[PDB]
Amino acid sequence: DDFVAKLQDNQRFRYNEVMQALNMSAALTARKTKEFRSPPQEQINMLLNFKDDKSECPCPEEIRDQLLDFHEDLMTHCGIE
Amino acid sequence: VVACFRMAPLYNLPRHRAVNLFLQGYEKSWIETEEHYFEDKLIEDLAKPGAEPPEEDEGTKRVDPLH
Repeated sequence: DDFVAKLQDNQRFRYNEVMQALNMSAALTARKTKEFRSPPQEQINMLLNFKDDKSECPCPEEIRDQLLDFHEDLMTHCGIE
Repeated sequence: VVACFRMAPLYNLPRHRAVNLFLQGYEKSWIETEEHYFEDKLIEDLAKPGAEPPEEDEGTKRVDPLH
């Protein structure tokens, strides 16, 4: 609940930062709006690329260090360590 | 393409409708892509006769759990 709420707020903030900055470059805006043009399942599949270090997800690092901390506790609970 | 820009992102979907997508995306992204190597230890522990000769069997070698 908290993770999606923080991610949903960030996805609206990162949409506003493009919708009030689209007149700098139309072509760059057309490339930054592919996230919002993509289907909702694909959006959350690409926003969940915190793992490894390819790091194509535009999610902030402070939200990144929340799932990355929950996932360690989940494996501590599961005994995988 | 105006509609293409305006399909509702996840920030417009209801909270539960996005939690239900997170539950199924997190799986494939992290849980399904998580690797841990226990095969060489499980088989090593399953082929060990655990104190069987000390155990009062007074008979032939009992088959190990792997057997």
